[PDB]
Amino acid sequence: AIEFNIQESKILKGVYIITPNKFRDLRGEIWTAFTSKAVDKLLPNGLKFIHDKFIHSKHNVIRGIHGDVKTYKLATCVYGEIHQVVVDCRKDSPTYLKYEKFIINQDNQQIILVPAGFGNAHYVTSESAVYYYKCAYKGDYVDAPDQFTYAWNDERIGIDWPTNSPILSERDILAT
Amino acid sequence: AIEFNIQESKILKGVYIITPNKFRDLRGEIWTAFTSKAVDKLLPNGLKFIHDKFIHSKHNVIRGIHGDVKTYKLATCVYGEIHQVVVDCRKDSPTYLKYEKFIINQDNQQIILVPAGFGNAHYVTSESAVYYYKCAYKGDYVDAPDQFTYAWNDERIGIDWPTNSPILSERDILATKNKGLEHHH
Ligand SMILES: Nc1nc2c(ncn2[C@@H]2O[C@H](COP(=O)(O)OP(=O)(O)O)[C@@H](O)[C@H]2O)c(=O)[nH]1
Ligand SMILES: Nc1nc2c(ncn2[C@@H]2O[C@H](COP(=O)(O)OP(=O)(O)O)[C@@H](O)[C@H]2O)c(=O)[nH]1
Ligand SMILES: [K+]
Ligand SMILES: [K+]
Ligand code: NA
Ligand code: NA
Repeated sequence: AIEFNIQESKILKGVYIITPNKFRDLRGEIWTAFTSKAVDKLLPNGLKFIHDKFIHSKHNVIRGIHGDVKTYKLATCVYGEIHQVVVDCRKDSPTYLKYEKFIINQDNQQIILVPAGFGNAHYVTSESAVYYYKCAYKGDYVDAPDQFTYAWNDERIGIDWPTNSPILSERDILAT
Repeated sequence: AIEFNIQESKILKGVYIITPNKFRDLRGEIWTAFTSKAVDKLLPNGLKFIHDKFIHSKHNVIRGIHGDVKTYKLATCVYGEIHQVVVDCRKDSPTYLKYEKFIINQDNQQIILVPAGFGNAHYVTSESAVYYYKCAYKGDYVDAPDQFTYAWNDERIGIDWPTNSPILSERDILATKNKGLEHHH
């Protein structure tokens, strides 16, 4: 009765769209975001998710676009609603700076596998949102200084965002 | 840097209280709940966390007291506020039916390692709460039918809950009428 629907992106090869089922009742809802048996097989040989992170952001925050050459991510929204965006940031890739966007909320609980070399970003449409992502990497976590950054509104990517004036960090402004 | 403070409980042998650091700014906060390196080492050799669950509950929900002899859990609240309760349900333990309570919210981001053979429960004080817990087990996941349930209001445990009138499932109500039969499989 714990189930996953696992579909590969039609737009970006190697991006996976994972949808869990849920048990809903008078108290709320219960669901499984991840099992090693269901999801780690999607990663390359020798790699498993080993790191769980939470981001709680206020309305009209954008975070991104962030990535590095080794870190795989599995991302969703576990409270509120986001626009989740994946960008192919591999400079050798024929689909370099193509993107895909997912509107994620409790009724659309897509979970996105973001490969290494892809950029990751989200926008908060709700009053606030809690972003959940898992990381898979060998050796050390790649912190912000060693990551690449693209501007949320880079004209090459041309993302359709629901904001014309987001709340950003200095990193994400420097990128613009 | 990503940091953890890890303390064993002073009350219940085997329970760990894990506290992350957070980066806070104008946008909100970022934090790490788990790394294999930091936390999987607290489990038995050969066992790792391999399952992630979310429970979103409305105000005044209780869930519990649920447990099984194989499954280790790592639990916190990632939105809202709960009263998280661990019960030692190991019948051999000197602290059998003793409990520890943690009020968990964004300013008190404790993450509780609940060992196999313990009972797990929580109550939602906020308008709603999102409960996050990881599971570590060999073999198949232990679903509701193969778990034990202790009554939320069992007077041998004597949990100080903030209400006498929580919202409960049929499973958690039925436990209040089967005290003494928690182990029946
Ligand atoms: N789809 C799905 N169903 C689940 C999951 N976890 C539990 N259930 C089902 O949800 C119901 C309640 O399970 P239980 O563990 O009693 O929930 P609790 O009372 O919140 O601990 C049972 O029917 C379970 O089979 C899950 O992760 N996914
Ligand atoms: N304590 C802690 N700091 C973090 C974590 N992740 C990122 N940071 C720090 O938070 C700040 C912003 O990081 P960045 O990756 O730009 O955050 P983003 O803008 O949300 O992607 C940087 O100083 C990071 O070192 C974490 O999990 N825990
Ligand atoms: K793998
Ligand atoms: K271990
Ligand atoms: Na694989
Ligand atoms: Na160990």
